[PDB]
Amino acid sequence: AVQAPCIQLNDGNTIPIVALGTGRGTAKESDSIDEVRQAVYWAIEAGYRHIDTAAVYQDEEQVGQGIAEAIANGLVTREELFVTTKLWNDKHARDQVVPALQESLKKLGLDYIDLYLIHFPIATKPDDSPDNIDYLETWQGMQDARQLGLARSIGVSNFNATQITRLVSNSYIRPVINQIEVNPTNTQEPLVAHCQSLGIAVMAYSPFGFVVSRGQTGAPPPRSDDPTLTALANKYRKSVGQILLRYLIDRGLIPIPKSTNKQRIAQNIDLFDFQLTFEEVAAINQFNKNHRVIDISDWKDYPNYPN
Ligand SMILES: NC(=O)c1ccc[n+]([C@@H]2O[C@H](COP(=O)([O-])OP(=O)(O)OC[C@H]3O[C@@H](n4cnc5c(N)ncnc54)[C@H](OP(=O)(O)O)[C@@H]3O)[C@@H](O)[C@H]2O)c1
Repeated sequence: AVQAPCIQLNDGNTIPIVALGTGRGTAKESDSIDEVRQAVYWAIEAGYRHIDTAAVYQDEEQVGQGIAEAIANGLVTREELFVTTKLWNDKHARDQVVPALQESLKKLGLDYIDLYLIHFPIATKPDDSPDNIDYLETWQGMQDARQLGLARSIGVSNFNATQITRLVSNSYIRPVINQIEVNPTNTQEPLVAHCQSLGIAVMAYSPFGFVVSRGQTGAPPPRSDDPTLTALANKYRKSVGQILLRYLIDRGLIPIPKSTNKQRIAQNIDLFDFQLTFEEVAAINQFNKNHRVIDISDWKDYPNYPN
């Protein structure tokens, strides 16, 4: 239906600039994990060519099922898809990185991943107890996975500006991407600017912020009926969700909208027949509260906590 354009990464690889999210943080009680397989299929059918997943989501198998069905039914070939997955926090020793990737690949039914990310800069033991492995060591394992051909590109997630600078100064290849939370109430303007200045593209997770339900009360504005958002939706004949995603696109970001609904999946990639003005982007930036949807504060005292 709609194929998203690409950003060309610092290693030459091209990445589609909308990714389907497959994290399960928003999944309701009535939502079984097979809906991820169906969502992946529907997304590809609707023109998506980029899927974001992670070992820790425990749904790589479903993602792989959806990919396999899309390929078998002739929607796409493997080389037309861009699959992103992530190394979990208990696999940070250098020698664990390649085997962890091979495990992800087996679950996904793939021979290579397009993008492998360090999920967080924190290292833990398998029981979530803190460890102190330097993410520079983990990055050497990432460099190895790339040299072996198992990952076409390598990047990071949840790295702050100091960590990005240290990683860049102390490695031979810098990340292609930093995947971080970006939405109207957590706009991360300085970190985005820092990454972009270094040629590191940004993937924006939890792109809908608190405009969608997070199973909490006391969420910060804007609501879905916020007058600024609904005026924008009306102006461009788009939904509020599309406005929120286009905002991220106009900041040069790769949003990762999660949906398991056929219609919303299709809406969430239909972002390329309009654009926001600089004043509109500035207005949305004014909602910033540095209030994260993804709260990892139980890890605040861990080595390399990024927030
Ligand atoms: N540490 C990390 O690197 C990290 C952290 C968080 C997330 N992520 C990634 O980023 C993805 C997105 O973040 P997220 O899972 O927090 O969710 P999100 O994409 O911010 O929000 C998803 C929610 O919005 C709803 N929705 C989707 N499209 C909509 C639309 N057009 N209009 C109204 N509602 C809409 C969804 O419902 P329906 O499903 O019913 O449509 C769901 O409840 C994750 O799935 C994951 O891939 C990565």
